Amino acid sequence: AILLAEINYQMYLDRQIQERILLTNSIMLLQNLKAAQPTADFS
Amino acid sequence: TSLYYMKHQDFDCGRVKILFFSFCLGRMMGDLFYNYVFRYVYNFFLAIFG
Repeated sequence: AILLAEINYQMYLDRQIQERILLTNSIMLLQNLKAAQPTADFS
Repeated sequence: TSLYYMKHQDFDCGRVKILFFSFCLGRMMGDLFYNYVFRYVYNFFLAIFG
């Protein structure tokens, strides 16, 4: 029983790290998309 | 003196693209050097000469 509680807690930590990964990737993608803003120039 | 007036040409420009930015430097180089530099000097000389 205690071991299963341990497993649950550590899985919670793993998912927190995964959410951190998600934030990092999303910020990077937004930076790229800002670098790739559409241009209104009609030449 | 109008018989030697230099006309304002419209140069077709090659649209270069620096990886997201579209602009044609041919028109810039043409309308700068020929139009706003050389044509300036020639028209200045002719305008004085009149």
